[PDB]
Amino acid sequence: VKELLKYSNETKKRNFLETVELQVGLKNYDPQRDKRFSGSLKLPNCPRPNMSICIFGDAFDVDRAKSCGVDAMSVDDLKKLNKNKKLIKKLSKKYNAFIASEVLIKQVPRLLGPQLSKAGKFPTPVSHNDDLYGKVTDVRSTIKFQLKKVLCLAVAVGNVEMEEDVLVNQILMSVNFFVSLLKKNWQNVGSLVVKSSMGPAFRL
Amino acid sequence: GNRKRPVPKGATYGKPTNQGVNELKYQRSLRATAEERVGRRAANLRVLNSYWVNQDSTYKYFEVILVD
Amino acid sequence: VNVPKTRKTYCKGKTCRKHTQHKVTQYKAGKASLFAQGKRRYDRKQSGFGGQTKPVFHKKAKTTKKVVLRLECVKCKTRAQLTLKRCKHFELGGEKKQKGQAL
RNA sequence: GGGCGUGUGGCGUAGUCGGUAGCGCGCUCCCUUAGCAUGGGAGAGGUCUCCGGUUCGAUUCCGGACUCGUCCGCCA
RNA sequence: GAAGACAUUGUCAGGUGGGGAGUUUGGCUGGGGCGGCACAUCUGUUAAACGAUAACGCAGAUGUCCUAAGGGGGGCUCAUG
RNA sequence: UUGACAUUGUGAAGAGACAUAGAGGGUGUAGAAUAAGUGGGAGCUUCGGCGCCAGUGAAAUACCACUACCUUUAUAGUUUC
Ligand SMILES: [Mg+2]
Ligand SMILES: [Mg+2]
Ligand SMILES: [Mg+2]
Ligand SMILES: [Mg+2]
Ligand SMILES: [Mg+2]
Ligand SMILES: [Mg+2]
Ligand SMILES: [Mg+2]
Ligand SMILES: [Mg+2]
Ligand SMILES: [Mg+2]
Ligand SMILES: [Zn+2]
Repeated sequence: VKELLKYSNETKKRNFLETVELQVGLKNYDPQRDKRFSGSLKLPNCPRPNMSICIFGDAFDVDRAKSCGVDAMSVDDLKKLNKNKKLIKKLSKKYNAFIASEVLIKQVPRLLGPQLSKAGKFPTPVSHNDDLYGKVTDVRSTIKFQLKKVLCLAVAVGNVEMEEDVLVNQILMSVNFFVSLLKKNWQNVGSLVVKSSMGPAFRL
Repeated sequence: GNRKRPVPKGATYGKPTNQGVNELKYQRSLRATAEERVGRRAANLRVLNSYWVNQDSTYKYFEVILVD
Repeated sequence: VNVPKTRKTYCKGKTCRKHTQHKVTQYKAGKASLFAQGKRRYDRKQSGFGGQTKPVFHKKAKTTKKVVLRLECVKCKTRAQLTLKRCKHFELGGEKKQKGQAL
């Protein structure tokens, strides 16, 4: 266990100089080689909300489009001929549906900057259309990783204390045990400092 | 140290299993050599026992008890 | 020769006992260990004076080695071995032959 | 068997992830000179040994194969 | 006087070491050597219409190649004029 | 012949290496800057300076939460000359 409640018990309530949204990343090292097989992975399970300003561009245009608009936040259709070239920049997660299987015409010219191409890491053609909306909108790193490491995700909003971080942590930091080898250290998450922009610095 | 095989120029005249010259070990102890030399010095006496007293890189030192 | 990376063949794994899918790799021998009894005995025989105490092969005549396929059952992870005939060139990547095309 | 390197025009080679890549001899063709030689230019000449991956993009970085060269190693 | 915890000496370890030691340095074969392989094999013939059958007899071949050039099915018919 | 250990005791400096804290920096492309990463989004801020939706650049540019690499340097710990 990294911490039961120690050193992060109340150091998010008494520091209120900014009541605005407080998102703090969690960055740590585990060095690896040049290969691209077992790095940025691990979509976790997490109950804290996000209240982000992202966009979910689901492509499904049957009359449950408003059901998709209340369970999600964007409805798109397959008139992809001059729709987007340089628009999609602000995103934390995306989602699609049954009709996005043969969209290779619009896949190559614009799904290259952020590299959200429909590879094996980006499985948007999802049939279960009611479960990955209110709980998976929370931030989680499912991307392509660099030459060394990509490990950064927000564990809690500054308005949310550790009453859920006592339980999301030990179901969360068991990160890469399921696919990666043990070249990594055993629970290599160590020294961390909680500071979105205004937190103090604490050390193990 | 060891017992260098006392052959001229290291030549043994036989099979390779017996070609060794340098790393050969005397089957008796340095203490036994010490007692033998002391007994030869005093052949009128009888060697009872001996014990180690000191050593350096070149020499080991023993004291030999003898009885008349 | 060209051999595919997958093969559906018999699996005697006491829960399959039938044709299942197998992943095919090439067998590599593996590092000769110390503390194997033959190695321990050989080192004991070699130590000391007397030179080389076992034969050392010189009159090599083969130009090939037999290729052994190691087959992993996809269900029970049971491993099988099968040897092929002598070949100078071996490949597991399947680039299938095409018939009515240009040279 | 392990470790360390090499492969580029007809030839000999240099090379930054922004290069079908700069050079020097071969060929042509101009220029210079009254003219010949010498000199100066330009034009053709390389699927960068081969195949995949990485990268926004590789001669270049990584993985595999072929050939060559050092050092070490050796019980069927 | 010099020299000094270095030399030296001891024990292991790597290099060098025909100065020295021990040993080895195929067979068939119209002598042996050189050549060849008739040394493990395959087709036809020698071979005398069962089988067997020699020569450094004759004409050749083998140490590979193929995820199809293996297996099953269907359709079709080739060289040549 | 070379190394290690022993013979083998007593003192000084100097130079590294590793950890430990700090320090700034970086090519072509162009947006708004010699652009080496990273997740989030507009604000904390002396300025409305820097960025937001604005363009474009492989990449967004306040902000580091970690420093991807350095030695150009400073102190005390271990170790090697
Ligand atoms: Mg002696
Ligand atoms: Mg003798
Ligand atoms: Mg022994
Ligand atoms: Mg020995
Ligand atoms: Mg001799
Ligand atoms: Mg003979
Ligand atoms: Mg017959
Ligand atoms: Mg056939
Ligand atoms: Mg038929
Ligand atoms: Zn099985």
